[PDB]
Amino acid sequence: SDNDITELEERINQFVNLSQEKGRDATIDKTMRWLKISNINKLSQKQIAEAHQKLDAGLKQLDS
Amino acid sequence: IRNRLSELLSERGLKISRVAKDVKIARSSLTSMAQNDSEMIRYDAIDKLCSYLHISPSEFFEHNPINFDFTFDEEPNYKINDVFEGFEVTANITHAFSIENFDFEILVDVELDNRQKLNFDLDVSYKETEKITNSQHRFIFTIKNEDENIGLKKYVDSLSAGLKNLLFKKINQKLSGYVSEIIVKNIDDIEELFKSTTLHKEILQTDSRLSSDIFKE
Amino acid sequence: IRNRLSELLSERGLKISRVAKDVKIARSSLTSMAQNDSEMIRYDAIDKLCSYLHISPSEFFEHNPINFDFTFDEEPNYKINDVFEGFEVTANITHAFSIENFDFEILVDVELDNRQKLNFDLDVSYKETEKITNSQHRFIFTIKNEDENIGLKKYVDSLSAGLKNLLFKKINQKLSGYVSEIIVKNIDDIEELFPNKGEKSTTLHKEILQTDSRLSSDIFKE
Amino acid sequence: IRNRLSELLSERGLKISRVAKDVKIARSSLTSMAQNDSEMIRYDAIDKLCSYLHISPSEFFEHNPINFDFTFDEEPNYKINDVFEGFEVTANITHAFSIENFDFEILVDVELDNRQKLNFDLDVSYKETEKITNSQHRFIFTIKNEDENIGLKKYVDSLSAGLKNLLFKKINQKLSGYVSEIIVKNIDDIEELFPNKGEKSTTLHKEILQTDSRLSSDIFKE
Amino acid sequence: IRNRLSELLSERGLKISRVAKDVKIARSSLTSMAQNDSEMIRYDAIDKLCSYLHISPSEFFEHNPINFDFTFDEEPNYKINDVFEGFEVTANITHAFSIENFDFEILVDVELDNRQKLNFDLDVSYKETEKITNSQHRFIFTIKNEDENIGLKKYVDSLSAGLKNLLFKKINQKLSGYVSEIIVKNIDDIEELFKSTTLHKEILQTDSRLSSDIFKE
Repeated sequence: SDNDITELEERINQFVNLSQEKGRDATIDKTMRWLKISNINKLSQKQIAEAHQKLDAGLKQLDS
Repeated sequence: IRNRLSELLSERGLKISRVAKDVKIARSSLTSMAQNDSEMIRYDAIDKLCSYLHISPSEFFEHNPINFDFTFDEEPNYKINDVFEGFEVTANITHAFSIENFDFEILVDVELDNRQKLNFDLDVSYKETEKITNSQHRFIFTIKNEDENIGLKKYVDSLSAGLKNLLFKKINQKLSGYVSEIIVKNIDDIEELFKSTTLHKEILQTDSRLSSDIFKE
Repeated sequence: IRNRLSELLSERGLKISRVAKDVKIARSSLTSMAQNDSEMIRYDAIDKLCSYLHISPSEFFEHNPINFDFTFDEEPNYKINDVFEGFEVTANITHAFSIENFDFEILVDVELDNRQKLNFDLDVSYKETEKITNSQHRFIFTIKNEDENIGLKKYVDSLSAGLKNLLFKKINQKLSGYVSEIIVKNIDDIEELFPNKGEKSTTLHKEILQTDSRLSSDIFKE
Repeated sequence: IRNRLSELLSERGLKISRVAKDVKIARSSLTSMAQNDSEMIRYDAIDKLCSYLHISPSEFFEHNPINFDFTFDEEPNYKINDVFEGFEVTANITHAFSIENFDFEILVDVELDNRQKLNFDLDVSYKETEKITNSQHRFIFTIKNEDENIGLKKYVDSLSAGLKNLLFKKINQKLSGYVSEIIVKNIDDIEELFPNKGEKSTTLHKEILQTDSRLSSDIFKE
Repeated sequence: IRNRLSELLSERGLKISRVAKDVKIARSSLTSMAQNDSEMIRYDAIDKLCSYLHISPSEFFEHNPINFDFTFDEEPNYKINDVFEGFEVTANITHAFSIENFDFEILVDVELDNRQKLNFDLDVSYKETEKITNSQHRFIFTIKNEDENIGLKKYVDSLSAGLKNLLFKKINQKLSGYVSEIIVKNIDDIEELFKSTTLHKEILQTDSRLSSDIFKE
C-alpha cells in the first residue's frame, strides 16, 4: 500500500543536499517544516503526494 | 534643492577622495553628500566646499521654488496571490507570491511659487513585476488617469534632470515602503533553504517603481 | 558661511513661530537655525524655507570665502588666586575666586579664496571680570599685540556685518569654553549652600561654565 | 459655522424643554446643541428640528466661509510666583499663587473663501487676575500687537454677531484650557483643608481648570 | 633628509665598528643610524661624526625641500578568497588564502618649495603576490591611473637615489601595514603544524610593494 514514506525522505534530503550544494545552509527539520509534517509515519498517501508536489517544484525546476 | 558637488566634481574631474583630503572632511560623508543623498548638511561642509571650489553656495545648492508632496491612500485596493512554490530554489519574490491587484490613488500637490498650489490625483495599479535581478523583483505600477496628470508631466520635466531623478528616487522609495508594508503583513515568511533570508526580508528588500509617461525615468 | 534667516525675516517682518506654522518645521529647531549659531542644517529645511520666502539659496546662504580658523594654546600662562569669600553663600564668581592673570596665544589661520593662508598670533590677556548682572559675570580679555594684527582687523571688517557678528560669536564661544575648562580644572567644586530664590542649587562649576568670556579689542568692536 | 437654535427659539419665543417635548430629543443634548458650543450634531436632530420649526437648514445653519484657525506657542514666556497665602484655608486663586507675567504668541490662520490664507500673530500677555466672584477668578490677557492685527479685527467684525460670539467663546475656551494646563503643570496640588459650605473639598487644580481666562482686546469686544 | 654616514663610510672605506670606537658611540646605534633607519638622532652623535669626518653637517644631512605625504583610503575596495589548504606544508600565505581584489586610492601630496603643494591621486589594485621567499609572499599593487601620476614620477626621480629608496621603503611599510590590518581581521589563524607560527603572524610578517612605472625601485 505505501512505499513513498522513504521516497519522501530521499526527496527532502535531495532538497536539503541540493540546497547546501547551491549555497547558504539547509536542514532536514526545516525542510520537514515546509511540508509541516509532525511525523513522517503519520502521513496520508494523499498528503505525501501533495508533499512531493511541494518538493519537486523546489528541486526539479532548479534541475530542469 | 540639488547639491551639485557631484556635477561640479564631474566638471572639474576632481576625485571625491582628493576633495575630502583638501577640505579635511570625511570621504564617507562627502561621498554620501555628493549625490545629495544625506538630508542633513553641515554649515562647515558647505563653507569649506564653497571656498575650496571658488563658488558661491548658488552653484552648490540648486533650488526650484516648485514643491512636490505625495500622499498615499490610507487603505489601498489590493489583492494577493501566494504560490509559496519556487522561492526555495533561489531568492525570488515572484515564485513565492505576487500581488493580483494593488490599485490606489496618490494625491500629489505641485506647489507653484505663488501660494496657490495645484492638487493632482494619480491612480496607480499593479502593472507587473520588474525582474531587475533574480534575487530582487521590483513591482511596477502604471498610472490609469494620466489625463488628469498631463500638467503633472509638464511640471515634472520643468525641473532640472537632477531634481527629476531626485523626485523619482523619493517616489520610488515611498512606493516601495508602502507596498512592502501592505504585503509583508499578509505574507508568511518562507526560509531560503537553497546568508539566511526569510521571505519577509525578501519583501523588505523588494522595491516598486511607477512606470508611466509622466515619470519615464 | 551663515544662513540669513534672521536678516530675511527681519526684512519680511514675519516671526519665527509664523514661519514654523507655515513650513511645518519644529519651532525650537527653526528658531535655533534662525540664529547663525546652529552648525547643522537639513535639506528639507532649506527647501521649505527657500520656497516659503520665494527666494533662491543665494539670498538664504551668505558665504564669504575668507575662512577664519582659530587655535588656542594647549598650555596657557594662567594664574588664578582662590579667595574663599563665601561663594557657597553668594553665587558670585568674584566671591569664589579671582584671575590674577590669564594670558595665552590665539593663532588665526585666515584663508583667502586661494589656498594662500595667513596666520595671525594674538597675545590675549585677562583684563577684568566684568559683572554683567548681580547674578553672573563675564570675563573680559584683551589682545596685547592687536596693533600688530591690524591686518587681521582689516580682513575682519572686510566681511559683512552679519558674518562679522558670527565670527565674534564663534570667538567668544570658543574663548568662554576654553576659559571655563581651564578654571574648572583649576578650581575645586564649590556648591551653593542655599538654592538662590527657589532656583535649584548651582555649583561654581555650573556658574563658570555658564560664565561667557567675550574678548574685547579694536580688532573685534561689534 | 454654527446652528442658529438659540436665535431660532428666541425669535419663536419657545423654550428648549418645549421643543424637546415636541421632537423627542433628550433635553440635555438638545439644550447643549441649542448653544453653539456643541461640536457634533445628528442628522435625526437636524431633520426633527427643521421640520418642527418648519424651516430649511439654511435658517438652521449659519455658515460664513471665513475660517479662523488658532495655534498657540508650544513653550510660552510664563513666570508664576508662588504665594503660600493659605490656599487650602481659602479657595482663592490669588491665595494659591499669582502670575508675574504670561506672554506668548497666538497664530491665527484666517482663511477666506479662496484657499488664500492670512496669518496674524498675537503677542498676548497676562494683565490681571480679575476676580469675578469671591469664590472664583477669571485671568485676563491682552494683545500687545492688537494694533498690528487691526486687519484681523476688520475680518472678525465682518462676520455675524452670533458667529463673532462663537469665535469669542472658542478663543476664550482654548486660552482657558491652555493657561490652566500650563499652571497645573507649574503649580503643585494644593487641596482645600475645609470643604467650602458643604461642597466637597476641591483642589487648586480643580479651581484653575474651572478658572476661565477670557482674552480682552479691542479685536474682540463682545 | 638623508644621512650620508653610510655613503661617506663607503667613500672612505671606514668600517662602522672603526667609526664607533673612534667617536665612542655604540656600534648598534651607529649602524642603525647609518642607513638613516632610526628617526631620532642625537646632537652629540652628529657633532662627533662631523668633527671625526672633517665635514660640515651638510655632507651628513642631505635635504630636498620637496615633501611627500601619503594618505590611504579609510575604506578600501577589497575581496578575500581563503583556500585554507597548503599553508600547513610550510609557511606560505598564498596557499592559506589570497586577496581577490584590493583596489584603493592613495592621496599623495608632493609639496613644492613654494607653499603651494600638488595633490596627486593614485589608485593601486592587487596585481599579484611576490614569492620573495617560500615563507613570505609580498602583495603587489599596480597603479591604474598612472596618467594622473606622470608628474609624480618626475617629482619622485627628481630626488636623490637615497631619498628615492627612503620613499620606497616608507610607502612599502605603510602599504604592508595597511593590507595586513585589513586582511588579518577577515583571516582565521592557521597553526603551522609542519618556532610556532599562526597564519595571523604570517599576515603580520607578509608585506606588500607598489610595482609601477612611477616607482620601479
